[PDB]
Amino acid sequence: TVTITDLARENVRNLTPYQSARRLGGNGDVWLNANEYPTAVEFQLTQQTLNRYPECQPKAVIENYAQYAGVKPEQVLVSRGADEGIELLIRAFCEPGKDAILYCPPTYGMYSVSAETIGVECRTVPTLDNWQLDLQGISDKLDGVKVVYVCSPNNPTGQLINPQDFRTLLELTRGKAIVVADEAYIEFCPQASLAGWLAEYPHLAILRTLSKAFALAGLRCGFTLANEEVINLLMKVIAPYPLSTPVADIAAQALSPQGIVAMRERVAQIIAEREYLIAALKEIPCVEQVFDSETNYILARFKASSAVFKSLWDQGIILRDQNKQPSLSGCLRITVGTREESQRVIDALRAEQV
Amino acid sequence: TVTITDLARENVRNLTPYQSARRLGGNGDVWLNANEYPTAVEFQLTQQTLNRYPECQPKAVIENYAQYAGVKPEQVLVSRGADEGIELLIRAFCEPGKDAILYCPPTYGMYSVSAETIGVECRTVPTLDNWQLDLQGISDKLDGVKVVYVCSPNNPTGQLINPQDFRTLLELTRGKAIVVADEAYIEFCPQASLAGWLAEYPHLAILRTLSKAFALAGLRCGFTLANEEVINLLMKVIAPYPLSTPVADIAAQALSPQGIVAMRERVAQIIAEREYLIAALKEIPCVEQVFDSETNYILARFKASSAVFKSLWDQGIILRDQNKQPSLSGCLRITVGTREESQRVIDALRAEQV
Ligand SMILES: *Cc1c(COP(=O)(O)O)cnc(C)c1O
Ligand SMILES: *Cc1c(COP(=O)(O)O)cnc(C)c1O
Repeated sequence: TVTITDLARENVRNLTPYQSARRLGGNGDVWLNANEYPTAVEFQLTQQTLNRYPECQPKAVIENYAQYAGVKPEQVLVSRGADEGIELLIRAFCEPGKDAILYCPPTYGMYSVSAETIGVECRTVPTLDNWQLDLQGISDKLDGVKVVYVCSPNNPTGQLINPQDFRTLLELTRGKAIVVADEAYIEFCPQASLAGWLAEYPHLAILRTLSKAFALAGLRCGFTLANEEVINLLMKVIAPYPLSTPVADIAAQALSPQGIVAMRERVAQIIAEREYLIAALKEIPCVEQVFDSETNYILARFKASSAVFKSLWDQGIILRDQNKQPSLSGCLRITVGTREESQRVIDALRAEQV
Repeated sequence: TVTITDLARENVRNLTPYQSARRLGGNGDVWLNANEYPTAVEFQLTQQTLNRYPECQPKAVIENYAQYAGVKPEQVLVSRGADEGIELLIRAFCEPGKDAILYCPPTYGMYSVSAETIGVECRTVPTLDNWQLDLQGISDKLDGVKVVYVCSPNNPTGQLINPQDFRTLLELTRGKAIVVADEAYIEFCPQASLAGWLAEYPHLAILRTLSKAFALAGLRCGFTLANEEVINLLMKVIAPYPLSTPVADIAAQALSPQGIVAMRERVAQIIAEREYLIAALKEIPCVEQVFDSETNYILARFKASSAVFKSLWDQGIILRDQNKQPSLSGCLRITVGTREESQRVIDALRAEQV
């Protein structure tokens, strides 16, 4: 007798699906756990052509994004969020059971999830104490590695990776592996993007998204920026129609010049609010340390983090626990929402302090 | 010196991407090449929550579909079209380089495309002369096979697969492989669905879509119907957020009771129009034979098919060439559109006849 489960691939039977969920519908009122823009930006459909298939790579979207990012349109690929971008890279360059990817914890969990689901070895090299790259460590473990992911600014720690070190990492991987800079949060520190580096690195790829600064996580729309050769290789493994018409429709609107202007005003907003929360947190008794941030979230180390986490959780204030992340013992990640929401966190944290 | 291309997986470098495209914007006026409903059905967004991530499996969608299909909600999975459903199945049960899938040409090209892109052997067993299953042939080639795809009604031939043979196929794969019935066109012959067979076959999976009868190809929304055990296994390999909010929003509307009522009226419409075109075609001189259809498209064998195809193509009448499909030499697939469109085809075909 054979069960359906016995027919499933070994790795599929043993893996643990990504822990993104942690809901409590109608239970909590303050959501600061997913790094989402705190307020809804409305968009209405303009293309009533739903009976016809869309273009594999909607032209308006690709062009509007290329324009915004300062790259050529043939250097842009649009997918169902950065999540799909992460997948495509592995799908195109990593031979299952032979090649490996490499990332440096503590960082985003999707790199690992995709490789493990697909069947590609996950090589890890923890970042240093300040979360910068352990360059020497990476140099000793590139054998068999085809793709290297590096998040900058990094989630959940918040800091930018030393560009000087990216230079080094790019040199170590030249002719050996693709380096993928996850710039999910680059909108908050646009001047640190590596997008202008494409002309000197044929193996550099960049992940972008509309789920954060752009306040359109609901659209599940993201992009990959890379040289022609890389984009075309990725186009060979992508689904024929990855983007729905309604998403292409509104994404193109969100990327219009006026759209870009509003996105930037949302950024200035979050940055000013972030600096407020950062200043206040450091003064709260139960707060041991607040780490610098170039994003829309703050990592802080608390006294009895689990107790604090649970207390605020029961009060409708949902944060993201980082307690099990390597080196982040006692840390919680706080998303930057509105002034009201930041005040809720502050007032709740002040109620602890034992 | 190593090129980026040298870093790509071997199979990725050698594969040929699916041939779905064949556009000529503003050149042709009659589109009958993609099996799309001929007329746009409008839908407007109702959920302005785009700044927040959606549910991995939108509850309204899953439930409305389960209700429509007559199955339990825990037996339903929603994805970015049947295309993603096809992928998920392979991703969960086929070990790259070890297991294989099996399909029977001439049929849908995505099964092969996904397996080849992922790295899974494609086993083939052509259907008999009348396109029914070569049961004996399949029985001799199941070793190493984990997933079997069978399209019914079949694309591009149009006929339903003998249910009696599905019984046989399901018995041959019991405890060895998952049988996937692609019911992309079952809406046009709903009584032939295998959806009610779930209770007796733990390895049966069914592909469904909103791109055809439902006239919402633009939404890139599809489903997989299977027993709990199978759905849960597929849920372990699916992307965290496969459906965008706008798609979940409108798909749920399209699946409301009133939505179902309209879908069925679209079906009756296409069926009546199909029978018209079928009757007329058979009388046209350049038409050698018209094959029976239980879908929204007709396969017909022509005299000098390539010449006919090109002639109509230059007149703005776009059909789908099947000339390179195994056993379909001289056949073109005609999608059923409006009465006007059918008349255009008829009048154009009558202009040939040499
Ligand atoms: C949120 C986030 C993303 C975005 O993914 P999408 O699929 O585009 O929603 C990517 N990377 C990191 C590190 C993130 O935190
Ligand atoms: C059109 C079609 C589909 C539908 O795919 P979607 O991704 O849901 O648009 C599936 N199977 C066959 C055989 C088809 O012809």
